[PDB]
Amino acid sequence: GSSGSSGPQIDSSRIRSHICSHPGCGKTYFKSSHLKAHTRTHTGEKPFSCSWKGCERRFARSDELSRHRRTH
Ligand SMILES: [Zn+2]
Ligand SMILES: [Zn+2]
Repeated sequence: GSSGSSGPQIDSSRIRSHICSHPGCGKTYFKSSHLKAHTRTHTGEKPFSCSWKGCERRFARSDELSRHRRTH
């Protein structure tokens, strides 16, 4: 038997050495450091967090944050 795990075809031509250890992810980065910053999204509930004066509102997706930090 077999299944369809193809997924999205969204990608950008760029240099990427440090490969993500986590399986399936399939995400590599050039900046040896980037990786470290990436894993963050894997560990924990939400990597991004507003942390404003009196907001205390976090988010999982990036765009979500930026879109939320617009009304502030
Ligand atoms: Zn990953
Ligand atoms: Zn906020």
